[PDB]
Amino acid sequence: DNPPDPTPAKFFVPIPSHSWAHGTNTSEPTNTLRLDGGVVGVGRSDDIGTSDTAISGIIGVYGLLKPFDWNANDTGRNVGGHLLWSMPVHPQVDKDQVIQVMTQSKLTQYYLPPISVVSSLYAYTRGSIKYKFLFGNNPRHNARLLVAYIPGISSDNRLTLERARNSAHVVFSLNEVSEFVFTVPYITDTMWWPRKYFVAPSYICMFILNPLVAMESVPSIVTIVPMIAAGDDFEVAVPAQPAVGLSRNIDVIY
Amino acid sequence: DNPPDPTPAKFFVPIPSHSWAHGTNTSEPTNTLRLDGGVVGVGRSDDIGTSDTAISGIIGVYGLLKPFDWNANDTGRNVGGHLLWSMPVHPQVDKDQVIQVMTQSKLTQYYLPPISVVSSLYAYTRGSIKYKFLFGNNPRHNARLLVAYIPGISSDNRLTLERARNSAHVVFSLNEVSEFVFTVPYITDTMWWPRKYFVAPSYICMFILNPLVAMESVPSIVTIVPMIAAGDDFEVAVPAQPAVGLSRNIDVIY
Amino acid sequence: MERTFTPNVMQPTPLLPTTNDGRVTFGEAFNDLKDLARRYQLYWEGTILEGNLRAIRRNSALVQLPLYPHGLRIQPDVNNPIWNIMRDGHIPVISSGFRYFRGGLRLRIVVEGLNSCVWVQHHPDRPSIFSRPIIGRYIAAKDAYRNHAYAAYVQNMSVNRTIEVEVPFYQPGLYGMLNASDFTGLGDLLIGIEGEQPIPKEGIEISVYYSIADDFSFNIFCGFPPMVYCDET
Amino acid sequence: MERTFTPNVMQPTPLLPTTNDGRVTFGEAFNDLKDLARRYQLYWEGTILEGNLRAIRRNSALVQLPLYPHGLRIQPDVNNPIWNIMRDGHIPVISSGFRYFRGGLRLRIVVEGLNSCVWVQHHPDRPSIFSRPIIGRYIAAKDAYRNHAYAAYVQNMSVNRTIEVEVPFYQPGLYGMLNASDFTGLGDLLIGIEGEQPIPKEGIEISVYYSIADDFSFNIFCGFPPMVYCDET
Repeated sequence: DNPPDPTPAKFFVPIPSHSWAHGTNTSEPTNTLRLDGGVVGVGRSDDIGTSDTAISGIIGVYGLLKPFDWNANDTGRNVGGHLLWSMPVHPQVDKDQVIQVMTQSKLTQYYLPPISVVSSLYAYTRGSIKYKFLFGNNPRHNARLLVAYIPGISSDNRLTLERARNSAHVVFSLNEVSEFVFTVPYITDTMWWPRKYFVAPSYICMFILNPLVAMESVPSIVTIVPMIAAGDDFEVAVPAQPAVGLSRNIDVIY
Repeated sequence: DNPPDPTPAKFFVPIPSHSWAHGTNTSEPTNTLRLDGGVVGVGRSDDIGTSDTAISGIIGVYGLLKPFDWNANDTGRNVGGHLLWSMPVHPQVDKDQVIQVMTQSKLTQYYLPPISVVSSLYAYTRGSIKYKFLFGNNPRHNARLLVAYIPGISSDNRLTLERARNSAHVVFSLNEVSEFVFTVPYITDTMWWPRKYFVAPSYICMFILNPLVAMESVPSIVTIVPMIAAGDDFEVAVPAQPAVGLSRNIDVIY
Repeated sequence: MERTFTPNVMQPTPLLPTTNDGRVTFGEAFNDLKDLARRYQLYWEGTILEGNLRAIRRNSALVQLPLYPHGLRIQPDVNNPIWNIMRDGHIPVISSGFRYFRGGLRLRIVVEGLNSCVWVQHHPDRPSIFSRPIIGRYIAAKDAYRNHAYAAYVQNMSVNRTIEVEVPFYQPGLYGMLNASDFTGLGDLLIGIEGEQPIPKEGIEISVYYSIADDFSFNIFCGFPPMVYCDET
Repeated sequence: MERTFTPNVMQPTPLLPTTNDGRVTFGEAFNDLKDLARRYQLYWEGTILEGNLRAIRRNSALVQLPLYPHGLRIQPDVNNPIWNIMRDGHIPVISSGFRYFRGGLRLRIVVEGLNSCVWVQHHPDRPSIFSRPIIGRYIAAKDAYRNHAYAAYVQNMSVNRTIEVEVPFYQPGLYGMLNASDFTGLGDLLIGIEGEQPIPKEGIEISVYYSIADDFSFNIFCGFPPMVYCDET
């Protein structure tokens, strides 16, 4: 028998390939180069963990920012109210508080914390940030600092201690304490804040409250190392053109 | 094993794309630009209502038509039978009873009521219309009006009060009443009436029955504002070339 | 409520019997503007010549087109008499009555002339400076070539001439603004060639058509603006 | 653990309420870099002329391209301004943070010009000497023509212009090394013509795009290297 099959011919719309954008939650028709044919993957065990790429784990790690000094013997800058350090608060840290390595005619290489690389891969981002400050000192130094978080400010023009005490802030006393974390709030009229490399949504600043003391037996300089990691609620939004490239080849054609 | 698959090859008819006309009650194969792949939509809550586009709700809102005056001190036009105002009845209001803003060498901008914009988007339409008349007066004015609806008439040539009282009409007395709605019937040999921008199926007209009175203490002019909205049974039919464009750019090349 | 308020109704007759919004006499129900707004209409139609493109003009943009659910601003020149005698479409007219939206558009980009691998790409947040598209050499330094990791699509004009894509709604805010004046809108849509096929000595004729997605919604009904009758042209 | 250690936390406010990684406001959850790394990006883009090919140039290689899940080494010349102003993609940047991997890549080879039967072939162990591809006459004696019994694929550029293949992970070792310096990687990928179609007097324009397979995984997270901002170009 060779019965005829008269069933009508369906329409169909030719296209050269599958989705270029889709990365998840789908199948991908493809021509695999295997001896086998079928859904096949490379073997694993405990010798080889699972993939470590879950964002919250990468961005939980602190990266380091430019360190800076108190000079306790400095009579000028060591006073009530003098502001030591400050910067706009957003995941991509500001280009001037990162450690840079500059080359002649090449690109400048920035050391960005892991939150700042991840946040360059996405278009919007939101949630709290952790700033862990790390003081080089010994039991004999002492001071107090007021670290305030000012929502809706770009730069320090109108910023003094007497004003900064009107926002969310934390008073910390470095009396035999070498590290503290300041989890800054996230206060913004919008739900996702766009990337920066714009303005940052807020600002952070650090004022001497009680000046630094020390003696003739102890070093007079206290170095501070600021470090930044994402909080527990921090989230990224829409994949975009990465703001940063690799430094493997830093040659550039203007 | 690599068994052969000899099953006959089906026919299929190539076409460049899917349906250009279909808007409802179907799926649309498409290449979405998402990281995700799947049937996905943007989130909502109560902060963001549902879509408000259901036609009966848009066309329920009154739009305003050209206002006009009684002059109660006018001895000529304020008499028994003089007809104040009239126009053919259809959803697109007649171009001469709309508020216009004319420009030299540009297009004329009409203010159309919401029923008149919706009815320009469709080819046929049917059902009752509401005319809400709104009188500027105070408790001291008084009159009576006869508002008649003449089926199957184009213009007022043969129209007088003594004839208009032979059709559906409403007698209204503005004695401390400032608004009334006249839901005109829909009487037509056909089920859907085509758009106009043709003739209109019917006609409406308004005669002084008892002339307007007023005193030396009260303004002698009474302004009337006609307004039009679709009734409860009103319906539109077949999407067509919109009779109206936007005025965002009114430049025109003759 | 003052918009629908009807005081002292005098109704001479009964109301008219219903056809279920046309479903009695035709087969379908036209009860909603959101369904009319999902029939495709023209969006922007242009031509692109060699020499008003880039200097090097390998994989580059040809157009960066701003995605607005109302239309682009129209100018009715003599080249495409559509925009002249037809005015806007049904979508810009429906859209002018609502204030906000939330949802995506569907596009159909028909780029031919050229017949090589062409590409499309959505920049969900690089908005929104102007009401015209920008052709070729005039698109700015960083919108010139393709970017990495923006949602993009590629097609050989040899296999098929029509790219149909659906643009998502990616914004920080609650709404997008219909009837914007000039991050409010859907961002930019970049269309471009993939590596310097020689261009025919007249034209690459691109035309974009658009519609509303399924999850799209018009949101706060205020008035309509003043209109202009098309039959007066 | 010293990397995530948080001593003496002083927190002024509560934590912010979650959107489930964007699934509340958009429709999808961007919780993972492995999903971003499966959106295709450009890998190598070149041109090939007659006369920098073989002498006899029937079924021969045109490119032997080394498969690296980080990128090839980039050089930002004026021909393709992509590599100049966009720097690397999202995949070389994600990859620079991890030490090892285990799994395959997906490719999309778009070879046109030429419009004849073209072929691709994977040499799972012939690695890994260099960070550039090798064009035409410069590929070595035994990588010149097709080989027997290596996994290969063939396509008429008349039927379709895009070859999309998935390269398996065949190695003796445990891991492959991301960020290699220069049997560590995925071996070589050879692309070649199938029998001497005459070549257009300018160019065969090949471009390879790549992604991560499904079973692919980044494995030991150490730091990121120092970066360079793209907006400074």
